[PDB]
Amino acid sequence: LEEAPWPPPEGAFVGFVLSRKEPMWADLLALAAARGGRVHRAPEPYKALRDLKEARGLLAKDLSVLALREGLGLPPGDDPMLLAYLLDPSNTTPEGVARRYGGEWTEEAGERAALSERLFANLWGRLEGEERLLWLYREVERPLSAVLAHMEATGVRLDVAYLRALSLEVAEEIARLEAEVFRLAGHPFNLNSRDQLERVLFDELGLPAIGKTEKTGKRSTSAAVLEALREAHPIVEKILQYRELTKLKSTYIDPLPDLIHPRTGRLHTRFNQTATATGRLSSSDPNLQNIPVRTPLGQRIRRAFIAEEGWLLVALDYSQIELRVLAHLSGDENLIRVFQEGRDIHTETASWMFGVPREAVDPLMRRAAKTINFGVLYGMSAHRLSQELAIPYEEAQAFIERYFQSFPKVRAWIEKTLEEGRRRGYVETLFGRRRYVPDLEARVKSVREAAERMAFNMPVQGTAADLMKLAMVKLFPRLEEMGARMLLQVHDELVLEAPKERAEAVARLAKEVMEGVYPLAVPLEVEVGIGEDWLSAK
DNA sequence: GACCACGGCCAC
DNA sequence: AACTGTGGCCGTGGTC
Ligand SMILES: Nc1ncnc2c1ncn2[C@H]1C[C@H](O)[C@@H](COP(=O)(O)OP(=O)(O)OP(=O)(O)O)O1
Ligand SMILES: [Mg+2]
Ligand SMILES: [Mn+2]
Repeated sequence: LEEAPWPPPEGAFVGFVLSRKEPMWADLLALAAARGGRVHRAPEPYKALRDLKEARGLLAKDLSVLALREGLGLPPGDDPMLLAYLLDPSNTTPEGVARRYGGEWTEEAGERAALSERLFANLWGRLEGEERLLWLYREVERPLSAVLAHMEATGVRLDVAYLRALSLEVAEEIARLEAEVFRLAGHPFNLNSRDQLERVLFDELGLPAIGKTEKTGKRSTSAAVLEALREAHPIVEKILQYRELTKLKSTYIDPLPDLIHPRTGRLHTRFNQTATATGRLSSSDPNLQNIPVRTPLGQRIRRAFIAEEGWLLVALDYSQIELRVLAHLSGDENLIRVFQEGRDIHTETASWMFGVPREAVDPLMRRAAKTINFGVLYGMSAHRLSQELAIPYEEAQAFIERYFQSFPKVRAWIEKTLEEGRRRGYVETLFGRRRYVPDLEARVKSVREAAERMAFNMPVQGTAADLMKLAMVKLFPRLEEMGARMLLQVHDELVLEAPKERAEAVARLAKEVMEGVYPLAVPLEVEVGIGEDWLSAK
């Protein structure tokens, strides 16, 4: 293009280069803008941010987050990544999008600015006539990008000293287990190396191998294999406890305290908006969507996520969300009635599994019932179900048989979804979000049936993800007017931060917004809690 | 140092 | 192990 002087006219597309992927930690190396067949390159990128009224272009949110870090309100606008993502959610990176729609993603701000301009023109053209995708763009994704930027720049408070203390405690317990594993094995080795562990269990000891690994065909040492050997030899039990502790220490307890930001004093994740095949968000650097919650030690870790002094955390989580979505998408009269009566299938399955009254279902039990209910739903095999529940094969077929005959319209919707996917090549959510699934007519059975399971899962998971995104878009401005903050999204859950004297009002309002976001044929029910820490608030 | 594949495992 | 699905991060082992 023709090189013009900074600043650019209003409505220009931005290009920028960061020292590293994380916007809260990145040095803004370069900044440029393109419009009207010209390119503007900024002499000093930080100063030049003040001139922009809007971040418009590829990865707009990332630049908006960095502007918020500097005390500038530079909201993100159009982003060709979002247009490409709605056209085909396999469009996840600028490298691919550029190569697919008319450019090349380089490492220079000016070229990235001119690329953003061209890619928006072409992609906006590809979307002419796709009115449902355009609705999702204007009413969900583009406004959501602004919400995410604020969430990323706000961060979450963490009890650092608490986790440091915990690390030393967990370390001592790890050494006790390690020392005994070595004693039973008769010698020491790297207990973290699954290759070395394989030899010990299956060659040195006489333990039988139950399964092989996918890519390399080694004898597996996964938890499911060890649980099957848990009493065939004691050492296994110690290995399972070792694995749990080292997993939590190396993934959460030790890395997280070192990631507190110096200006904010808080922990900052990234909410990736074009990263999944179903329309879900993802979280990275660090992932705050997989913080432990299941085991007693996991809960000690979750307690480290706390509220600023004078504030409280508010946590909202949809009830049995993808089951309610299934009722609406399938139109099953039997299943609709289950939620109109305020029933809970996870609690029911839990009582069934454990042979105890519903009043005796602890959280750990209901947690296991969810894997069953969603495993069966999305196609688990009878044999595996028998092994997961330690019951004969015949009883497992019957559970799967009962499960689906209770709701006949479900398998009819599954088959309808698959037929539509084979005709058009894609499946879609309630709002029209698409996932292309071409393997539905593959001649290899395993490849075909895998595609099938991915195919009819996406409309359910994706619709639930659509609803949450829409709720976040509606809820955010209401929270600003109350002086509250939106902190995290965990697929079907939101964590907020609110002043203590407005905490109760915020919880009531957020609950209502999330439940009436988009009424379905079944009521959406939301559980909400308030506490000084993330665990207390659920 | 920077990559990567792999097996494994945390959450939804 | 795997006819549940969606993610991201770990250490190991390897290459460059
Ligand atoms: N094991 C799994 N397999 C497949 N999908 C899953 C699995 N676990 C969770 N999901 C999906 C379906 C859930 O509706 C959705 C949100 O998870 P989650 O909130 O834990 O469960 P839930 O909303 O069904 O129950 P709850 O009433 O406890 O909130 O994620
Ligand atoms: Mg949840
Ligand atoms: Mn839920």
